[PDB]
Amino acid sequence: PLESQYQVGPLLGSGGFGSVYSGIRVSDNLPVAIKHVEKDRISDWGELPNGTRVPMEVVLLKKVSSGFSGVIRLLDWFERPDSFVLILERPEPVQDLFDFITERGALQEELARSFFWQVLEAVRHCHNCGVLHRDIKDENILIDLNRGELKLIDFGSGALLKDTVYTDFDGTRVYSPPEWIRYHRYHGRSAAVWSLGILLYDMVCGDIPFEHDEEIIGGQVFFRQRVSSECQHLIRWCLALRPSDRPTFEEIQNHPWMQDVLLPQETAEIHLH
Repeated sequence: PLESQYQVGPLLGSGGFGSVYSGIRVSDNLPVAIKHVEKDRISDWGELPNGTRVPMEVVLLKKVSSGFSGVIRLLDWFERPDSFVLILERPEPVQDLFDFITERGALQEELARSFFWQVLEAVRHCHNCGVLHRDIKDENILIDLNRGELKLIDFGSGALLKDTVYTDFDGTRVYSPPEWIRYHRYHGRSAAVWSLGILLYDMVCGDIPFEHDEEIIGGQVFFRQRVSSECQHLIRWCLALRPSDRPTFEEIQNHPWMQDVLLPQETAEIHLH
């Protein structure tokens, strides 16, 4: 049973993803997050090997939750008459990246490099597991403030990774690529790389580069803050208007700006403790 096994705490927030509560596992006081989403509000459904009808986010989470990684792992889930409840890892202490950037402003490039690098490894993990997240953004990244580790959250807009075109998208628009805006068509990896460019800009400028569709499809990148030539170059590359002109994950991680990354722990010691 759900609530004999978990002590529920405060509401952490709610929105399109459902409602998320702090909690602890009673059997060992493991910190968890407990996410409730109503069945009515569930768009995408998939199924587990044993043919149980589950939300797609459960399928995608099971696929990425094997092994250690930069993704918040699904520990358990329950079906209720009108909702599903998901039990997820909870770092403590934790702050999401949107909160973190809002609070502290544009990140020093050393910190942005460590963060961006960890996001790339987490996204590579997802893709290795056949999962495309489709809503990579500051709000979907938790910072473990003591370990200096980033963890991806919210696969509620995700899909199985494929090599053919995607013609659906219910992620965040301002992180969405120009080919989606104007054609309602994108391919998974190149659309991911676009969102990563948006994310890198956000980190080093303290805000996203584009608000309106017109700016997205123009894709002219203006820098409001002092940003290094190498960083500007990588950002402009990720935000190439033609998807085929964007770097692969390998090309990103081999970019001059991405060399000499800090380890998570030393990232925390220097920037977070």
